[PDB]
Amino acid sequence: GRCAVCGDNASCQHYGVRTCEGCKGFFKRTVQKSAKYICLANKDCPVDKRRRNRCQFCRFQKCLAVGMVKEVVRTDSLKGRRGRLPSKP
DNA sequence: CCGAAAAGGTCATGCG
DNA sequence: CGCATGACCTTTTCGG
Ligand SMILES: [Zn+2]
Ligand SMILES: [Zn+2]
Repeated sequence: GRCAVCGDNASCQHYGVRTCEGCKGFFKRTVQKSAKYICLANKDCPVDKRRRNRCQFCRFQKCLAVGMVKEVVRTDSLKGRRGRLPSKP
């Protein structure tokens, strides 16, 4: 695979990291809802394409480990805003 | 021009 | 049934 989080297939960048649509949305919803997870085990559950949903905390933990930027998740004035932002005058 | 990039929108799906 | 997941879509811009 190519997803730096679960290992699934990935075609491009998401919140700074090569991720799959799965991890893509997970990171998003989490950051929007500001969800707070808790690990039942010992914060080191297996995060791969097959067991990525067994534990949330751990999946988000890795999302950050590989550097997904929480700041890139549009909010406020940018909430609901799609596509690429403008960079040129 | 045009399509690669990538952020949010959409439900069908399914397990709980 | 109720909510979470994720395959696929539409939206914006800009780089080749
Ligand atoms: Zn993944
Ligand atoms: Zn865990």
